[PDB]
Amino acid sequence: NSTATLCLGHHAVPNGTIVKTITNDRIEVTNATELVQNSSIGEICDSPHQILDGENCTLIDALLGDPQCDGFQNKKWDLFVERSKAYSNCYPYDVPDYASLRSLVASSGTLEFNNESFNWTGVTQNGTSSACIRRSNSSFFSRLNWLTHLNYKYPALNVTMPNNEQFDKLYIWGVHHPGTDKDQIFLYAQSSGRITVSTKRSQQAVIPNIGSRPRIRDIPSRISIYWTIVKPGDILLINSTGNLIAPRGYFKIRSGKSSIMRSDAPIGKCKSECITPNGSIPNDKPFQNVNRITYGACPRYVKQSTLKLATGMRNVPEK
Amino acid sequence: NSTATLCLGHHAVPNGTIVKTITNDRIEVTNATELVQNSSIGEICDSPHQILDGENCTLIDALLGDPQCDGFQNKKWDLFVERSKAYSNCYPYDVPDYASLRSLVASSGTLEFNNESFNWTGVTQNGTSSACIRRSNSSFFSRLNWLTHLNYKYPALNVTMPNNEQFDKLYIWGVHHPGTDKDQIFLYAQSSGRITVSTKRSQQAVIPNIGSRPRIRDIPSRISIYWTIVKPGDILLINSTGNLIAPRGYFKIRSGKSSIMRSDAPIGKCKSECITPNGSIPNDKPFQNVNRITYGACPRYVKQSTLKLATGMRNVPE
Amino acid sequence: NSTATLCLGHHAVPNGTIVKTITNDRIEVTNATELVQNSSIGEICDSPHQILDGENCTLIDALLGDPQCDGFQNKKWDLFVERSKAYSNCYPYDVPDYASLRSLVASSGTLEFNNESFNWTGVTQNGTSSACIRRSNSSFFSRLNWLTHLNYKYPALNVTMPNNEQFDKLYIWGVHHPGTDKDQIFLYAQSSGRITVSTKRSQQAVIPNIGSRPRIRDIPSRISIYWTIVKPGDILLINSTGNLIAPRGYFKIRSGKSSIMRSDAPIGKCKSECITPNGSIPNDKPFQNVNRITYGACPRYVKQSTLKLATGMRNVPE
Amino acid sequence: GIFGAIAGFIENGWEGMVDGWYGFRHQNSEGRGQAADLKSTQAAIDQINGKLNRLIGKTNEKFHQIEKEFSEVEGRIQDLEKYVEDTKIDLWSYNAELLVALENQHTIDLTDSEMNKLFEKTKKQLRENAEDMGNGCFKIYHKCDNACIGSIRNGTYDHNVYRDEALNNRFQ
Amino acid sequence: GIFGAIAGFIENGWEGMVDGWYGFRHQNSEGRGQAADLKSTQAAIDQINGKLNRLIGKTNEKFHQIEKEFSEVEGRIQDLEKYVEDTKIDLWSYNAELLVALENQHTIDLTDSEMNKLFEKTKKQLRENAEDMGNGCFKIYHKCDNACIGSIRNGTYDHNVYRDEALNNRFQ
Amino acid sequence: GIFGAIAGFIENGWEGMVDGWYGFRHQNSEGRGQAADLKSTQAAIDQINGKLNRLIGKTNEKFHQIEKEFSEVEGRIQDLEKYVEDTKIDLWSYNAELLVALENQHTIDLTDSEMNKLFEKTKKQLRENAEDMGNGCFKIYHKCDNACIGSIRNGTYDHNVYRDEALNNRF
Ligand SMILES: *[C@@H]1O[C@H](CO)[C@@H](O[C@@H]2O[C@H](CO)[C@@H](O[C@@H]3O[C@H](CO[C@H]4O[C@H](CO)[C@@H](O)[C@H](O)[C@@H]4O)[C@@H](O)[C@H](O[C@H]4O[C@H](CO)[C@@H](O)[C@H](O)[C@@H]4O)[C@@H]3O)[C@H](O)[C@H]2NC(C)=O)[C@H](O)[C@H]1NC(C)=O
Ligand SMILES: *[C@@H]1O[C@H](CO)[C@@H](O[C@@H]2O[C@H](CO)[C@@H](O[C@@H]3O[C@H](CO[C@H]4O[C@H](CO)[C@@H](O)[C@H](O)[C@@H]4O)[C@@H](O)[C@H](O[C@H]4O[C@H](CO)[C@@H](O)[C@H](O)[C@@H]4O)[C@@H]3O)[C@H](O)[C@H]2NC(C)=O)[C@H](O)[C@H]1NC(C)=O
Ligand SMILES: *[C@@H]1O[C@H](CO)[C@@H](O[C@@H]2O[C@H](CO)[C@@H](O[C@@H]3O[C@H](CO)[C@@H](O)[C@H](O[C@H]4O[C@H](CO)[C@@H](O)[C@H](O)[C@@H]4O)[C@@H]3O)[C@H](O)[C@H]2NC(C)=O)[C@H](O)[C@H]1NC(C)=O
Ligand SMILES: *[C@@H]1O[C@H](CO)[C@@H](O[C@@H]2O[C@H](CO)[C@@H](O[C@@H]3O[C@H](CO)[C@@H](O)[C@H](O[C@H]4O[C@H](CO)[C@@H](O)[C@H](O)[C@@H]4O)[C@@H]3O)[C@H](O)[C@H]2NC(C)=O)[C@H](O)[C@H]1NC(C)=O
Ligand SMILES: *[C@@H]1O[C@H](CO)[C@@H](O[C@@H]2O[C@H](CO)[C@@H](O[C@@H]3O[C@H](CO[C@H]4O[C@H](CO)[C@@H](O)[C@H](O)[C@@H]4O)[C@@H](O)[C@H](O)[C@@H]3O)[C@H](O)[C@H]2NC(C)=O)[C@H](O)[C@H]1NC(C)=O
Ligand SMILES: *[C@@H]1O[C@H](CO)[C@@H](O[C@@H]2O[C@H](CO)[C@@H](O[C@@H]3O[C@H](CO[C@H]4O[C@H](CO)[C@@H](O)[C@H](O)[C@@H]4O)[C@@H](O)[C@H](O)[C@@H]3O)[C@H](O)[C@H]2NC(C)=O)[C@H](O)[C@H]1NC(C)=O
Ligand SMILES: *[C@@H]1O[C@H](CO)[C@@H](O[C@@H]2O[C@H](CO)[C@@H](O[C@@H]3O[C@H](CO)[C@@H](O)[C@H](O)[C@@H]3O)[C@H](O)[C@H]2NC(C)=O)[C@H](O)[C@H]1NC(C)=O
Ligand SMILES: *[C@@H]1O[C@H](CO)[C@@H](O[C@@H]2O[C@H](CO)[C@@H](O[C@@H]3O[C@H](CO)[C@@H](O)[C@H](O)[C@@H]3O)[C@H](O)[C@H]2NC(C)=O)[C@H](O)[C@H]1NC(C)=O
Ligand SMILES: *[C@@H]1O[C@H](CO)[C@@H](O)[C@H](O)[C@H]1NC(C)=O
Ligand SMILES: *[C@@H]1O[C@H](CO)[C@@H](O)[C@H](O)[C@H]1NC(C)=O
Ligand SMILES: *[C@@H]1O[C@H](CO)[C@@H](O)[C@H](O)[C@H]1NC(C)=O
Ligand SMILES: *[C@@H]1O[C@H](CO)[C@@H](O)[C@H](O)[C@H]1NC(C)=O
Ligand SMILES: *[C@@H]1O[C@H](CO)[C@@H](O)[C@H](O)[C@H]1NC(C)=O
Ligand SMILES: *[C@@H]1O[C@H](CO)[C@@H](O)[C@H](O)[C@H]1NC(C)=O
Ligand SMILES: *[C@@H]1O[C@H](CO)[C@@H](O)[C@H](O)[C@H]1NC(C)=O
Ligand SMILES: *[C@@H]1O[C@H](CO)[C@@H](O)[C@H](O)[C@H]1NC(C)=O
Ligand SMILES: *[C@@H]1O[C@H](CO)[C@@H](O)[C@H](O)[C@H]1NC(C)=O
Ligand SMILES: *[C@@H]1O[C@H](CO)[C@@H](O)[C@H](O)[C@H]1NC(C)=O
Ligand SMILES: *[C@@H]1O[C@H](CO)[C@@H](O)[C@H](O)[C@H]1NC(C)=O
Repeated sequence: NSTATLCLGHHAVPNGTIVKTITNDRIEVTNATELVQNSSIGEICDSPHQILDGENCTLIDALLGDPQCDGFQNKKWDLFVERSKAYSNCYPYDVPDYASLRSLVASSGTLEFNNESFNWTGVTQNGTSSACIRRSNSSFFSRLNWLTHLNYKYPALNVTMPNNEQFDKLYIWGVHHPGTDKDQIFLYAQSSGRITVSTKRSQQAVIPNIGSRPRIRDIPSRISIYWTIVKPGDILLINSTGNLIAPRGYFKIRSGKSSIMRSDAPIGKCKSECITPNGSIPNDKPFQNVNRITYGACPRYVKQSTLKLATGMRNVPEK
Repeated sequence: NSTATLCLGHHAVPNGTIVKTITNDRIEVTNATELVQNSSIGEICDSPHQILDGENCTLIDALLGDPQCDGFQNKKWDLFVERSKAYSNCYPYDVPDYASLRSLVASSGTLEFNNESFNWTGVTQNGTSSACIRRSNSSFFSRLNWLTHLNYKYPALNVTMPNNEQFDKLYIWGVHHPGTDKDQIFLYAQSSGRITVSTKRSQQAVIPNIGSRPRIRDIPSRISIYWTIVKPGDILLINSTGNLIAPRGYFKIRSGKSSIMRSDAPIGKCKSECITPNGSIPNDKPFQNVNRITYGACPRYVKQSTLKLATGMRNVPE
Repeated sequence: NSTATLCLGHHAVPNGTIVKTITNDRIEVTNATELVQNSSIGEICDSPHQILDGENCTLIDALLGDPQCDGFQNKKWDLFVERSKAYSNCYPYDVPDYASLRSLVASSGTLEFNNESFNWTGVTQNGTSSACIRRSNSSFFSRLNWLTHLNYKYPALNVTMPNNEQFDKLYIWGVHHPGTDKDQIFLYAQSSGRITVSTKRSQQAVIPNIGSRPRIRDIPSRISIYWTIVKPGDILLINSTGNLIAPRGYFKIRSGKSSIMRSDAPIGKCKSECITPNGSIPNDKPFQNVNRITYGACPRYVKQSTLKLATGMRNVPE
Repeated sequence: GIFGAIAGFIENGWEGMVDGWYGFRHQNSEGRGQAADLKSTQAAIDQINGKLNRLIGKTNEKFHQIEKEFSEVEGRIQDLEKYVEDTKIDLWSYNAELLVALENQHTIDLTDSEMNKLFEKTKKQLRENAEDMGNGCFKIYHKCDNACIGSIRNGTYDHNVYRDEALNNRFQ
Repeated sequence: GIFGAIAGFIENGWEGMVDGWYGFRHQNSEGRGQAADLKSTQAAIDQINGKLNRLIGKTNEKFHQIEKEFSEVEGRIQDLEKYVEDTKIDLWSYNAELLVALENQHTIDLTDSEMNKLFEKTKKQLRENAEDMGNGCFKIYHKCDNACIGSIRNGTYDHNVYRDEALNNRFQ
Repeated sequence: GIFGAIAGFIENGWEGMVDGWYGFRHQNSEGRGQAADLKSTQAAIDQINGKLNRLIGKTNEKFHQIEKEFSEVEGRIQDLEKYVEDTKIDLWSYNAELLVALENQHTIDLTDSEMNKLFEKTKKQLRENAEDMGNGCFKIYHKCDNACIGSIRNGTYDHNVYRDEALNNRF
């Protein structure tokens, strides 16, 4: 009369990992995976997204034509990376809605300038300044045109540029605010010069303010930058008497996956579809803790540094 | 025999339905229901929400007085529907913070104009242009008064009007921008002007800008529309040296369920709490995939085309 | 006999609590706890946070130096409380982006004014008004200097103030809009006086509008308040030909746990990590139903009034 | 399937089970038969209905909201409005998927509980007069006609009536 | 009720037990009495306390936020500021509602599970010395003095001592 | 612990069970030994893998979003941008936390289920030939070689051939 015994049981591991459930803060299980990406490789991968590095240039500076940003002319990008070392080496400028312009150009993702010939009759063209030094001579923004008086007479300007090529045009333009009255007569030969740039749907009027300003690159005058968008079938109308920083052409605006990100991480050679200011990160986890700023297919940002999901059963040790 | 058998079992159907679980993406259950709305009627319902159709008119144009929009005077709505075929046939106008005014009038839900009595002494009222063609001859925005020189003079205007009523009043006024200096001299007999609209708590000052602009209806000149809100115990003061397009009174404002929707869908006879630009949809399912724009009692918008909820046990065949 | 009965049972309470499950909307359980706070002591606690009441003084008035607000000078706060019984009697003033500046100073949580000596040569300082009665005598905003003509002439002002301190400076200045042109000539000896305050990264230019406005304390004129932030390593440049309400110094801006809240509730001496406009609430429960505006370690507001969590088993009584 | 009833010992479902969701299929000397248990069926149906009512019929009212579509590019304000709506849709989309997945898993498991509850009720009813083969069936070691099978289904089974015959047929 | 113990075969709860959540009620030759199982009670209480310690006491600090009450109707910015807060409130309210419903469901299930675990533990402890009546009670087919019930409740019951007597009372 | 098997009556984990998650450890004539059940183990991995597949799935692809870091202090519009991002971050962090807690609890219970299921299947197989002590072990009252253990492990076990021997041994 023999007997036998048959026990049923599960496996166990020496130490295991600790997770959290609905009922307990700490519980030991055999295996668990991490759901939060807590690290970055340290560099921004140049694939699969197109990366343009501004280095010493900002997006607006490359848009305007800073003498250190002529290499960004007619350049497209998927993500524009701005460094915390960029500076301006041109005429001091102030864009009243800077963030909106930067977002506009970033979402456009292209800096594509097609030049147009405006009938600037009676005004001296291609103005120059000692703050903007292209090559080794005084210059100005490449995409900007500075008009001064001809024969000490600045005539009225009435220039029309329609849009018939079936794509929206982004026009840059500016208004010069001289630091002295004497400067205003020296360049524009008028007391004060009004500016009116209009389309069939929008109008913009700018009046210049003449007065001293803090000197950057030994220039007390400033220039205000404005942007105008013209639809296909609409005409751009510029009507002025002076203090006009004229467009040299039209910038193209597109609708795409493009944006701009601020970082100081090197553009290393790899492929990662998620870019972060701290560097590119891998999209193998649902969540992440690197940065709240993301581009591409990116894990969602959470405040928690650690979040483990058990890939095994409760670990009951033999001991 | 001395033996019986009694088996316990469950039901099964050939019309299975695959649903989603935590641990499985494809599991077959007996019965299931749909949680997301995928199709619309396609047309907006007149019930229960009051629907006003602008057809060829926008909310701002009706608020301003474009002649084709003159039928919307004194009208109210629970939801204003703006069509793609909308167009303007009055003076070329521009409203800074246009979206703010549009939302403000929409949340108001009323276009109630009661005319007031400004003195406007020394100027000619009821200006007209060859674009705002009401009746058959020339007119202007029915809600706006255009002031020009009387006896070739434009005396300075300083008018007052108190808010002695317990409802906040909304005033629409404007500034005229002539295309030429010769124009500005012709209309107002003066070289440019100023306008200042003031309350005991807010002040707005506008400057006319003379310059050539793209001609709409052969009019190179423009007018800029602004709004002022005057509350009870306050006074509206208008101080103009010229180029003022004056209000003709006050619009009443309200707070309520009213809004505005942009749609090109027809208007039908039905009752539906949910109104969308694509059309009215039933609100029985908890979610929807028609449009992120909804009005009234509506299911919430989700990005997934279907969300099937199981109403039965797992379906195993025989 | 050789028979025994051993029953296994559970505990039941005479009167349980009804809770809600995903399956049953109403099921009875033994013990339950509330997860939503719907009550308050009706008081604001000055612990652990630093609470500063405003009484008759708004945050902007204390920043500017309203005579009744002089007790708020050089004071700090974690939370600033604004009461509906707030009145200003210095001078009628309008702040472009009033809300932004209010958030500016609130987030700073400090009003630390350090005085500086600008040139102000050729102009008369310490201008006074009869609406700003400080100490039974006409005065002005404490932190703002009113600049008048001297010897019936107003020289052009061009004043530079550098920031070498290792922190940021906040400047509050103003522009005067006289009600009549005779007032403008009487004060500033010039028909029109421009203002331009500029840094190396900003430029603010203002041209005043002369015009009568609704009178508060018999003052038909208005001063428009502007603020300029000068970062460490920048300069503040003031360029004027008249109509200047200049700063008497700089305000120190800081970052921290500071903010502002509106509440007509008393501040007794208690301790609560959570503050709401209805009065400090406890933070034991994870949710609250008192107000959406919260400050500190606060439960999260929800639409629901009461949510019950089962702290016991299902109740079946005998 | 946490008890292993629908996909466990009971390997197959019955399509002829059209009078209910859970049922009894007996074979005896009087032939076969198939009957329905309505307590288990309703104890399920009410549970999923209670879910359905928690989900279906609850609706919010949103009258005036932000603009969600745009025609001209503006800048920071338009991008902020787009971002707020995008984050709202995605968060509710997650809530919908997690709702469906959690409730469907519960639906399967609650039907698992009901089937196992029926098996336990029958097994405790039969006491020592029957044995389970692990396929959802019970071997009744005493002759049971249609009447006493209905006594099983109706709850009126006196195990003492047939205890001796079943025990003799089980151990001898 | 996924195990069918609280609302099932044990269809009556005892208000007389005040020293524990689960317990025993015995009838023997010495009379009748009641006791409580502190271990299973403690396990259920600990699980509930773990739920509370995950919920109660967790506070989030927010100091400076957007304005949520506006006195003058501004328009676009005011509408947007209203919309974000309304969206946040709605999403958090749904999170709260789903939380309490799920937690109450799991609480009921866990209490049912603890009761079922005690029943199966007693069943496996009694082995073939007793049988299940299907109402939560066990019929012991041998003489149990009060120390016998104590041995079942303390964990020191030896079935091999009463096995022969119980088998004779069972199958004879 | 809901079924009370992993932390319940089987309150011991075998670190020597490196082949599978659950299984059988036997002692009979011809000696003691240890083996694994492959169906129950695979069922547990399949459920966990289904959880993992549903977790990452498709990752949200966002390209141009609002600004989230600011150098200068601007006021209302910047506070609005910060508040929007805070609210989104906190809501997603809460979703993260609840998902981790609930799924981890579900994993604990699914593993306890598969154990109790395997135990129930083995009981139903042994019929009246064996008895349960209450520790995941069965006392078999018929001589079982290292062969009929495999029969129990693989479904090819007939209780009718050991029925009389086990009954006589039991009573
Ligand atoms: C807001 O509202 C106020 C109040 O109406 C306006 O202020 C008026 O401004 C005008 C023009 O600047 C002033 O008109 C001038 O009046 C002078 C005489 O005024 C006296 O007589 C009148 C009665 O006729 C009294 O009401 C007044 O109080 C004085 O006692 C004239 O001599 C001036 O003439 C000059 O201009 C005309 C017009 O081209 C020329 O023909 C003349 O040759 C000369 O150049 C002038 O007409 C008026 O007095 C002011 N009223 C006041 C101060 O109460 C604001 O202009 C208005 N807008 C703004 C932006 O503030
Ligand atoms: C453009 O048009 C507007 C119309 O709204 C004019 O604004 C009004 O201007 C008049 C004055 O011209 C204002 O009327 C005066 O109001 C004073 C208010 O004073 C307050 O404070 C004092 C104490 O400081 C209190 O005593 C008083 O009760 C008030 O609380 C009154 O004091 C004035 O009365 C005195 O003067 C008049 C005139 O001499 C005498 O008849 C009286 O008896 C008394 O001595 C006077 O009533 C009026 O309030 C203004 N309205 C608004 C809404 O502001 C602009 O002036 C005008 N602009 C021009 C023409 O350029
Ligand atoms: C900001 O600060 C700057 C610097 O102080 C200041 O620029 C100055 O502007 C004034 C006004 O335009 C200039 O002063 C004038 O200069 C001319 C030329 O020298 C003189 O003819 C003027 O004479 C006045 O007085 C005469 C006698 O009554 C009158 O007949 C004549 O019409 C004038 O009224 C007067 O002195 C000054 O030269 C400049 N400073 C420079 C160029 O360095 C500016 O005005 C300030 N404000 C603003 C808003 O910019
Ligand atoms: C937008 O552009 C328009 C022009 O298209 C401009 O409006 C004015 O247009 C006229 C012609 O259409 C410009 O020409 C003037 O014509 C008159 C004759 O009527 C001349 O007298 C003017 O100056 C001459 O004479 C002066 C005195 O002898 C001299 O000082 C001068 O050098 C000339 O010899 C002039 O030729 C006119 O100039 C413009 N207006 C102005 C202010 O220039 C309109 O102004 C433009 N937009 C804006 C916002 O100003
Ligand atoms: C209003 O007041 C302002 C007070 O600052 C005036 O601005 C100053 O104007 C003077 C001329 O009168 C300038 O002086 C020249 O500056 C250049 C620049 O070099 C200096 O700055 C660079 C900056 O990097 C620094 O590296 C150098 O070491 C110098 O310190 C000098 O090269 C010249 O020699 C000369 O000093 C001031 O630079 C200028 N300062 C500012 C901050 O603008 C303004 O002109 C007045 N407006 C009027 C009177 O209308
Ligand atoms: C904490 O303090 C808060 C502010 O004092 C309290 O808020 C109050 O809450 C009560 C109860 O919900 C509200 O009473 C109802 O309000 C609704 C809304 O109507 C208002 O809005 C519509 C918008 O279209 C407008 O048309 C109406 O005229 C109203 O202005 C009414 O329909 C009801 O009849 C009823 O009045 C208060 O309105 C509300 N006060 C506010 C928002 O100022 C809050 O209850 C306090 N919490 C506590 C004490 O626990
Ligand atoms: C400044 O440049 C603009 C653009 O070239 C000029 O606008 C054009 O002005 C002429 C009249 O001088 C307009 O012709 C008129 O058109 C109307 C409508 O078709 C027609 O009914 C009249 O009989 C006349 O032919 C022309 O349409 C207009 N073009 C545009 C695009 O607006 C403007 O005249 C120039 N000068 C000034 C002072 O603005
Ligand atoms: C313009 O008005 C300001 C503000 O009232 C004047 O500054 C103030 O000047 C007084 C003295 O006239 C200062 O009070 C005294 O300060 C000294 C030194 O600390 C102390 O020993 C005395 O006991 C008394 O407290 C007062 O602090 C000062 N306020 C400031 C600087 O904010 C200014 O003098 C006036 N200028 C002119 C030209 O009238
Ligand atoms: C200014 O530069 C452009 C560049 O193409 C040229 O076309 C134009 O003739 C120049 N104008 C001058 C030199 O006056
Ligand atoms: C990423 O960088 C930000 C600052 O740009 C920092 O606050 C954050 O802690 C970093 N996250 C890391 C290193 O994971
Ligand atoms: C609206 O305009 C269309 C032309 O676009 C016209 O056919 C229709 O009759 C108009 N409806 C009105 C004016 O009610
Ligand atoms: C203003 O209008 C009122 C209307 O009754 C009139 O009595 C008064 O004389 C008017 N004032 C002027 C200055 O025309
Ligand atoms: C201007 O139109 C209004 C409209 O009600 C009318 O009362 C007034 O008499 C008109 N003025 C004229 C025609 O001069
Ligand atoms: C229910 O639980 C709470 C937890 O704080 C406790 O204070 C209360 O006494 C309990 N009620 C009962 C009846 O056990
Ligand atoms: C506020 O004003 C009231 C009168 O309106 C006065 O009684 C009270 O003392 C004032 N409080 C302060 C702090 O000035
Ligand atoms: C500023 O003050 C200095 C010193 O008193 C003086 O020399 C200079 O002229 C002043 N600047 C002016 C008056 O613009
Ligand atoms: C303050 O006001 C009183 C009013 O009675 C006046 O007499 C006194 O002169 C004023 N103070 C000074 C310093 O003048
Ligand atoms: C058993 O119950 C059924 C209803 O479920 C009834 O039709 C039948 O007559 C009953 N039979 C007995 C024997 O109780
Ligand atoms: C078992 O019950 C008996 C009752 O006589 C008691 O003496 C003993 O202490 C109990 N066991 C334990 C471990 O307490």
